[PDB]
Amino acid sequence: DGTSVIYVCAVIILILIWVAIIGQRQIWRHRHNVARVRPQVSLSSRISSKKAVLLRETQLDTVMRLRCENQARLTDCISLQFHGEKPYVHRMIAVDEVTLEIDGQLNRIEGAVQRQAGESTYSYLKRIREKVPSIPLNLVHRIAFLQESARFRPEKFDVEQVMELRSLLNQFLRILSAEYD
Amino acid sequence: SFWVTASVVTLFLAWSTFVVLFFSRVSALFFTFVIDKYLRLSKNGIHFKIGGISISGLHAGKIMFRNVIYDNGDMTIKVNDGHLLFKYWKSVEHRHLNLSTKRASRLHLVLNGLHVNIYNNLTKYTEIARIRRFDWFFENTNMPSSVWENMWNLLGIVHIEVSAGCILVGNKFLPYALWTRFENLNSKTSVTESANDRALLTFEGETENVAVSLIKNEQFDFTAKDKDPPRTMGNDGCPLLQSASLEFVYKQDLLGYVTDDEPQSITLKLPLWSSEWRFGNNTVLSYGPWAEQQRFLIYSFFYPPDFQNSTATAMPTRGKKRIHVKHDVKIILTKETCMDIWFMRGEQLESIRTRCGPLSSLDMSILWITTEKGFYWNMKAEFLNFEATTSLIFTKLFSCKKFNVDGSFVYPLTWNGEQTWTIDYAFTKANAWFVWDHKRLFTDLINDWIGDDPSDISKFVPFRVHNRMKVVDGFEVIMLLNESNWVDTADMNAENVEVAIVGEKLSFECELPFVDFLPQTQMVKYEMRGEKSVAMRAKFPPDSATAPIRAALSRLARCNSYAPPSKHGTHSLDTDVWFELWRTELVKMDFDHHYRPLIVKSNIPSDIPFSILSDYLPPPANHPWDLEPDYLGVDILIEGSDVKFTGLLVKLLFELKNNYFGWYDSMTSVDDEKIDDPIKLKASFDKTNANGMKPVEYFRTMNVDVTVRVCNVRAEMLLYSPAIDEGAEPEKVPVVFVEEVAVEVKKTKTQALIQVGVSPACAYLDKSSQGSGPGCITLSGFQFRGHAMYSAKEVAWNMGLVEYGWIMEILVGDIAGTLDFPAHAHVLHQIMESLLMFVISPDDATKVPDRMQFCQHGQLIKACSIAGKKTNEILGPCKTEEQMKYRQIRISVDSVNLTFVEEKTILQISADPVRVTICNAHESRFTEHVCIRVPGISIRQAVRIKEKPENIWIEGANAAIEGVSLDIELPTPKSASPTIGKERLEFVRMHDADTKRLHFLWADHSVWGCACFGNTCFFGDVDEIGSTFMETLTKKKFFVPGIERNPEKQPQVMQSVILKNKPILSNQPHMFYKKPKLQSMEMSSSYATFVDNVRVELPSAITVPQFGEPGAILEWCQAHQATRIINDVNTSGVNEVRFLAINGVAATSLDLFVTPIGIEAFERLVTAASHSVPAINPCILVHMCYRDCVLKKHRQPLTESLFADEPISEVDITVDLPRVSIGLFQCGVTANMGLLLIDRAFIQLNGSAITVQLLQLTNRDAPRMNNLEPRVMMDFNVSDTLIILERPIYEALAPVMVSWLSVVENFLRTVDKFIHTVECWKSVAMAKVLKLALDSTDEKVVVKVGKNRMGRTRVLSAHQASCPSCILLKTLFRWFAYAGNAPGAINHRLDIRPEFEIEETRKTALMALLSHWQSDVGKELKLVSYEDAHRF
Ligand SMILES: CCCCCCCC/C=C/CCCCCCCC(=O)OC[C@H](COP(=O)(O)OCCN)OC(=O)CCCCCCC/C=C/CCCCCCCC
Ligand SMILES: CCCCCCCC/C=C\CCCCCCCC(=O)OC[C@H](COP(=O)(O)OCCN)OC(=O)CCCCCCC/C=C/CCCCCCCC
Ligand SMILES: CCCCCCCC/C=C\CCCCCCCC(=O)OC[C@H](COP(=O)(O)OCCN)OC(=O)CCCCCCC/C=C\CCCCCCCC
Ligand SMILES: CCCCCCCCCCCCCCCC
Repeated sequence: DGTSVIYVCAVIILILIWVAIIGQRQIWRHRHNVARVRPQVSLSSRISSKKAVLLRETQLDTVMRLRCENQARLTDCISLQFHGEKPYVHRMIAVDEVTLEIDGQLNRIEGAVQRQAGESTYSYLKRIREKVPSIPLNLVHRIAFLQESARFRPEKFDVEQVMELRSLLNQFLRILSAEYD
Repeated sequence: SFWVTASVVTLFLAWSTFVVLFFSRVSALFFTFVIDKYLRLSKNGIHFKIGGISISGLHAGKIMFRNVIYDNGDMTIKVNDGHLLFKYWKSVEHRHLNLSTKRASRLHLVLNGLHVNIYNNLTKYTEIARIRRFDWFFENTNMPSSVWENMWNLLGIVHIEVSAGCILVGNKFLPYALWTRFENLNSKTSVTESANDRALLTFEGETENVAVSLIKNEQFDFTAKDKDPPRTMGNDGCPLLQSASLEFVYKQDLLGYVTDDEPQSITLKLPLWSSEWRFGNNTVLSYGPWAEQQRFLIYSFFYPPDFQNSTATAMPTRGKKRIHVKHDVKIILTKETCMDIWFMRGEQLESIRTRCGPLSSLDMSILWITTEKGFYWNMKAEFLNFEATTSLIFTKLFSCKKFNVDGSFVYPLTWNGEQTWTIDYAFTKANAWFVWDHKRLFTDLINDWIGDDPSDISKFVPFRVHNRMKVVDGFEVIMLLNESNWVDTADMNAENVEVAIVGEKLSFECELPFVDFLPQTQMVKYEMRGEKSVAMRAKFPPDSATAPIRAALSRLARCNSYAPPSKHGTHSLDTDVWFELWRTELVKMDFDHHYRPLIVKSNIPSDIPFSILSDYLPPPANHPWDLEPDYLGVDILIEGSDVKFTGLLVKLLFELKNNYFGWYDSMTSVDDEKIDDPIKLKASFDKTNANGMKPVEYFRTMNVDVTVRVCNVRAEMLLYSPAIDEGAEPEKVPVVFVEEVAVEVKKTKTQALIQVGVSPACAYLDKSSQGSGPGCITLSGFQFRGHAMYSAKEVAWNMGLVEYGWIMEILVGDIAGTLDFPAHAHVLHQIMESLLMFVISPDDATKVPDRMQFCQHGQLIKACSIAGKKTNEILGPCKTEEQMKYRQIRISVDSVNLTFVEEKTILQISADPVRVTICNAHESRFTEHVCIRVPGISIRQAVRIKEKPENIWIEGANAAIEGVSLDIELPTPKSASPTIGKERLEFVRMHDADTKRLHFLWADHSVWGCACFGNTCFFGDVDEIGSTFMETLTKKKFFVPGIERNPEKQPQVMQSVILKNKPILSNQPHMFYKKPKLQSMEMSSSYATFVDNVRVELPSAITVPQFGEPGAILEWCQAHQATRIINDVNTSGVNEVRFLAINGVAATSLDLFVTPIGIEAFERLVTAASHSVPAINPCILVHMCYRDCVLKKHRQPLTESLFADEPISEVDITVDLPRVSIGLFQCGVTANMGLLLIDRAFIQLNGSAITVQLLQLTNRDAPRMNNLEPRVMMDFNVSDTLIILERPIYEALAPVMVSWLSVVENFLRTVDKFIHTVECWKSVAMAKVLKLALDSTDEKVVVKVGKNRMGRTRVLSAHQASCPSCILLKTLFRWFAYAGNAPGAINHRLDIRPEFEIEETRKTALMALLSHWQSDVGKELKLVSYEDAHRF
């Protein structure tokens, strides 16, 4: 009877196929131990869809842009109730003075805007001076140095430096408003 | 046909395999499509996908699944496979959920291969964008009680099982990701009854493995700024908290609603929210500064600062849902746990590896709300059996039986507000090892931890740290005080000289007020107290040639201590090896540190071009001396003390200064210092001193004002106390009582002012067995002043300082003493012997490490670059500052009145102000000079005649030497170049032009000056005291305390240089330890009628001084003054009738009066000397023999190989001899006196008139008291004398000769008897000790102890290893120290046999004992070379 031979051949080949597939799957499962194999930080290593990976990469880029743009405003109404008398209040005033006097004033249609990445007072003032060459090169350098000395440098920063920075900012704004009526 | 059945079977195979192994994929596709559509996941930006699921097992509650992925924009949750069982066959116990009863686990979840990857925190960043109106960011991202109760009743216990799981924290913008992994997580989530809340959710479970680490992000663009981790475990990255098991219990109240009228309380009915973590075996728990930087980066990303001033949270009111108040964390270490701190110093991996015992817990309460004070979080760590070790060559750091930390950290509302850290440290029975390398290591660790990021005002947050360290139940600090800071790194039997400070309570407080942004100066104050039963113990290597001597001295000294021994310490309780020499009840040390913070100005993020940036910035300093120095105020007080004084105290103080505040701050193992090429020697030295890698402000100097005050010091002058006589009280160790010792050091940039002030000091000497009485010595005061002059010319910045002038001034007050003879003379002799032996320590002296042999230029003795410039070489040998500096010592002793009292004789030695000066650049000569100025010293003697109820004393003899003014010019030191004088002159005038403090170099005088005179700057521009120092004509005491109120004029004697217009000594009450509970009457009368009678007034009653109130030591000194010998005018007698290069006057005059009774009294003294000889300890004899060996440098005939050195010329003397006036007298029943007068002589060699006259007290009857007795002369004269050697009457004269010659013969016989007595005693006692040591089986008494690994580093190591007569003596020291029969020599013992009187037998006994000892000695005897000539 050939039917019995066909049946037994089918049974043995089916069992062999099943055991081979399940053994390969079991080997794969055993090898992929998540407590032994070091993972990858890449999002594409866990998410197969390219659209979701791209969306999350864009969200991470937006978060990094926010981190760059997230700058503390030291000169604040309730932050001056604190400090106020402490010796470092003057540099706190100075670091925000440049921002308030320039960005808060030059936030118009034709005014320049500080870049979100690589935010530099020196580079921003250079960009402004490129459009408006009336401002001397000494003015921008001195203003940038005053703000940088307030922010980072151990040299004595006091009311005199704050007054100098305010006078230079007033001169800069006066010339820039003369050039921008 | 076969084709049809083949097609059918192929279809069977395909369909069956697909439906049994691949239908899950299509079912998962369908369910993935359905789920995100029905709940709108894709619309809400959620990526969801299922790679496999089963539908046929629903009627068994089983739902298999595979490749389940869930991403919501913040974290990715991925599961490789698993199954979800709902065991519906388990009956529901109740209609409604009863939280108070047990429920079956109807829900069972198994997850295989769980991934959780947290890469973003969109909520906080969206909140920040909303609060800052960043509209651009907000658009680019493109973004029920009944049911709860029924579901929790239906599910019962949620059994969640995770075979393997990993948690990854990080994204593409973080350099490193936090990888947390575990295995075999079995957990049971349950809901139970909760007080004040809806329900309590508990998440218990265990994990059979857990590990956390920081792994490298592959997407990151690492630059040179990024720093690699100190250590990695292969691909796992930097480890953190490895463990073998973890048991976790997470509890969280499910919040309800407020029912009371008042809002939710902050302290009452708090919702429960806790977390418990119990760790098993193999917990390693590493960390470090690099891990801290990575933690800061990851946390700052995932928890960004909004820079918003917070507000006190509004507590929910009635009817509103409650909120969580705080979270409690409890971490328990159930086994022994390691806790390591790893950091990098250059290219070497350093570590602080600690350990804690089982059941060491960490508690952590974190407030989850904000109040009007902001928010805070607590911490309570407890480490049992906490043991710490370092990575240095000396790895021992710390150990205690319990360590408790209580930290409270408060954050105010404003993000910029001042934080407050309050940390309390508590130790129980803690012992520590302190080396200066530990301070260097911890400073490097702290600097690495802080980092190199620049300070930003927009990121600056002020904060104070309140540190309070407490040690209870005993503390112990061990300091390694090996000479030249050698260390033995052997784990066992470390042969290190160690000093341990022990006590009951130790305190340490330190506030860190970092409340200013880049302040010009930062001030930090430290306090440290040892508060009860404080002691100082000293240990020496067992075979160091100091330990046996010290142990013998301690065993044999008969000292009574007022301070009970301290039971504290852990490694210093072995009294046989540890010597407890100091005992006090309080030691407080205060530190006041003012410093300019070291800002790395190269890290300032300046976008301005450097060309114009330098214009605005101030010019940088070219030299470290151009900077304003830092400040450090040190204030140490020792409240009281009971001291076992010895020279080892001085030695240990010197080693402390060298190893902790001197050039030798760095340890050196005794196994590494093997370098012979100076080129590579300099290279290794250069690498450690990386001057080019540091800014100029790193080498900023520091002004230090040290004030050390030691109060109420009772010191035991340890010696070999004599033998005990049965009928007499044992003679104890002499005791010195000092009320206060004040030490002030004022070190500035260019000079240091060392000033030591001592109050009046007593010395009570115990009454001897002879019976004369107790002795006393009184010192009115002592002051030391040292002016060190500094310069930085041609000095390496690592040293940054060379000393070219060193002026010292010793001022000794009035010395008054009343000592008995010969006991107290012997006491002084052996006190000086032990003191000098221990201070010098010739066999204990060690070679300086080659890398530590600094020069005048800050480089090494060998391979010095500046000397290389001379003779045009790369490197040459410079010379040390000791050989080149100008040193000058001024010594002044206001007075000296010592009386030696015998039964029938006293001998008073009185002196005038004595000045001694040592000047190595005296006048124009730059060689060692000694100047002696003794205006007068007299010796008087009184002989007691007791034929009356009142004592009768006569001036038997007199002496007087006046006008001694000698200038000694010692030759140049041997092995010194011929041009040392020129080199020293150039060195001195090079490092002086900037200051001109040594005025004698710039004076325009033909004859230069010295600090011998006032031609130097000494504590001021004008040296007032030094101007008239050598002017002894006025005879004016120099120790007169006073206050000088001119800041430019130098301060007077006993006037603090730290304070202003204040004496260095303050009379303040302090703690002290109380006491625990001739032979013929006719001849003597005949001499009394002629010789001047005197009254002797001894001190009234020498008692034991007690400190009591301030000034009581002064009162004891004032009561026991010097003995007075008062002359009587009515009994005045015949004592007065009379008629290399060395320069100066030997003496102005030399008086001498002698009578036969005076020589009789000298005989009395000599006889008393010999009587006390058998009562002397043989140990002092062993000590003196050993002193001979060591002072000879062990120059045996066997050790002559080591001595191959290979004044000798130009010795000239020009001195003036005194006018000698000798007056003799002799009376016998009648009075004959002979007067000798030698006029002044001079040596170039001449003489002068000599008059010898023999008078005769013959009355005015035969051709004011004795008005009838003139003097009739028999004269004899010599006109002059020049020696040039350059390289009846009988009847009256007979009684004179037969008396003077008889007395002289008796004196000479007595002297010979004393000499032979001493020799016989020496031989007999040495033989006795040798025999007793030979017949001893005690383990400690042995020829050689240990391996003597430290002996290789000692000078004269080869010599002492081949003084076999000195190794044997060291064994004898060990016999005195440890043998049980050693107290067999504390008996007053004469010769055991009458045979020992004969010389030959007593010498042969000693020779035979030496022969017996030779075989035992020779086993370890290391012979230098070989002497076969002596062997035969
Ligand atoms: C290193 C090995 C890892 C071991 C992990 C140790 C413990 C870590 C775990 C903590 C598990 C978190 C418990 C579940 C969250 C608490 C439930 C919750 O609060 O949901 C909100 C809501 C209301 O609660 P409130 O407290 O009032 O809300 C305040 C703010 N939410 O809760 C509910 O209404 C439903 C209550 C049940 C929901 C909880 C889910 C039940 C099962 C949880 C098991 C978690 C499995 C994860 C373990 C896998 C291994 C990592
Ligand atoms: C009070 C109870 C008994 C105490 C028991 C321990 C005895 C320890 C004894 C003597 C040493 C104590 C002095 C400790 C600080 C030394 C002061 C000092 O030199 O600081 C200088 C240093 C820089 O010097 P250098 O690096 O060498 O370079 C300068 C030019 N070459 O400047 C500073 O940092 C200021 C130092 C701050 C003072 C605070 C130190 C507090 C003392 C700590 C001692 C540690 C022992 C405590 C362990 C006990 C545990 C059971
Ligand atoms: C019961 C135990 C305590 C009893 C023991 C009493 C000891 C006997 C008495 C007094 C000790 C002698 C006082 C020594 C004072 C130290 C003076 C000193 O060395 O200052 C110099 C030095 C300045 O030179 P540099 O810093 O290297 O150069 C900087 C250039 N930019 O000053 C310093 O460095 C810091 C000063 C710290 C000194 C504090 C330690 C004082 C020493 C001992 C006091 C306590 C003794 C207990 C330990 C005894 C162990 C032998
Ligand atoms: C170096 C001479 C030491 C002995 C001189 C000082 C001791 C004075 C007292 C005399 C009695 C001691 C007898 C000899 C003891 C070694």
